[PDB]
Amino acid sequence: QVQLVESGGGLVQPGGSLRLSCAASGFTFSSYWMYWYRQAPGKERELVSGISNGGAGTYYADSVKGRFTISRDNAKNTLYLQMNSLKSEDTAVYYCAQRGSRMDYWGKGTQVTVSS
Ligand SMILES: [Cl-]
Repeated sequence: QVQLVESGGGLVQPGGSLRLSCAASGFTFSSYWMYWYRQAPGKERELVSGISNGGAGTYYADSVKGRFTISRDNAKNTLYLQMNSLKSEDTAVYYCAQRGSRMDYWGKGTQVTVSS
């Protein structure tokens, strides 16, 4: 069975950093683009970042460019999101996802709270 498990969330002050990890299981990880999404309870789901099969291509929401960096380890089957220069607006549940090559797969999410 496919499973995605996010970790690395927490409570930090504006300007601080976190690193999210997404431990993937139960599929051929390196055959897929992998993604981070987020949702703040008041708001709609938003794509945060994506990374190509082997990592040469990346995509970022304009609002996270220069702050967040997506990367992956195709042997450890782990996706990462380095989050620097955190802002209040970044407070959200963060979810990793595989969106196929037609099934979608989602983790249960990790809470990031940016607050003084
Ligand atoms: Cl928290």
